[PDB]
Amino acid sequence: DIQMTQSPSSLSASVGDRVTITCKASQNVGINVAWYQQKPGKAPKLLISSASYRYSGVPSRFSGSGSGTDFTLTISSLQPEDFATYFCQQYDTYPFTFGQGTKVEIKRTVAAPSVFIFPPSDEQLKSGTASVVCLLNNFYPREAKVQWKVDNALQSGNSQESVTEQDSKDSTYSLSSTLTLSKADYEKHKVYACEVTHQGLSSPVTKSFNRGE
Amino acid sequence: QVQLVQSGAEVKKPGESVKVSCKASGYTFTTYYLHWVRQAPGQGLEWMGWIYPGNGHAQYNEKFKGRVTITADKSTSTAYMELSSLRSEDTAVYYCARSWEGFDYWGQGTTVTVSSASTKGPSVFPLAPSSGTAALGCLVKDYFPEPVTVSWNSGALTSGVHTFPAVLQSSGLYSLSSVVTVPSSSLGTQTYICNVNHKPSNTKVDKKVEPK
Ligand SMILES: [Zn+2]
Ligand SMILES: [Zn+2]
Repeated sequence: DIQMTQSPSSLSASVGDRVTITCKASQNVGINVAWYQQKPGKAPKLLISSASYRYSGVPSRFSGSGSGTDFTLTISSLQPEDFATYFCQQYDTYPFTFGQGTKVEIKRTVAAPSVFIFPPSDEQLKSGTASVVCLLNNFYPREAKVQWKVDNALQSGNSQESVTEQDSKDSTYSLSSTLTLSKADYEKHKVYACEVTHQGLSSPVTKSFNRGE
Repeated sequence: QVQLVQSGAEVKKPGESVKVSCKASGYTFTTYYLHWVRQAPGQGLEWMGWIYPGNGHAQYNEKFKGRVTITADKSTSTAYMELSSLRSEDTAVYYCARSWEGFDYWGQGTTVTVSSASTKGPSVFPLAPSSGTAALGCLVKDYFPEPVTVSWNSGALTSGVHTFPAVLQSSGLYSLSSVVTVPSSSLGTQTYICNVNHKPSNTKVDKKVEPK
């Protein structure tokens, strides 16, 4: 099918900034392109169609341009309500296809995370599993490296991260990284550590515990 | 006022079918195409097909290999999408959307989960504050299907609360943590209880989280 590739995949901006998002179609689609805005939990909202025509009511700060394969959405002066994910779509030929989205997030000053570690509860251990939770609280920017070490050995493949949406009040992120092990594997080791690298930290921060202490 | 209202969340086993409705109002149903589009991570937004309710003509994305049937009842201004031979990869939010030039009005979405997993309520484990800010939480582990709701102190505590999105485990069950930061000084005097509801399993859990 016709692949629609947006650039960049995300960008950080401030209120008042001019924002440009590009969309490249893998084959010519004329001017049969639409742009949408989507906010978490909600359906996409139509902004532009026929490449350059604003949909009913859409403010004039939004503009679309292009034909053929190269399309551009410009937001001339970003407003608070404009932080969202934006998608292009072609409807020139079948199947209709959408871009992967470009998230426009809120720029703010760098904020280092506070880091907390939680050993498995005795309650959980009673049930035969062991989850170790590392929490990164209220940091910015989003990019953060969180590595698990067990007895000082770097882990792969046995942890999962989850992140919040940018905070309504301070525009930061928070993040959990959870190491999940069988009780049997958990009890074979002593030292559990999560190491956090972030632009706001002059060197990586480690939080650790000794099993059972 | 143009309004598209879809039916509620569905949970299916592989091989089953699902049928989602889209009740249209506020415009002449027979004069606009009505499409179905789904959204999931890793494939993103994917167009499925349309119906033109004026004559019942429908066209489908060939990638679904005939698994999609879209129908419309012009007497009730309602459209339906039935997807058969479901697989786990069909897990997504499904939308109906009206077209003019682009998709101008959308339904609210319908979550469809396809899994071999069986309904299971969560285990709720404390994330005890240890040792001027303390973090504590609850690990809400091994439930199916989504969603759960989590509150703190029956909704009295909202500041500093982060309830993370669930992650699907290799087991086919979901897990998440909900955390809150509070003053360390408050740990000796203020009680912290997470309230967890999982309607599909008729679960209501309250877990007191205390220092150790
Ligand atoms: Zn070891
Ligand atoms: Zn926080």
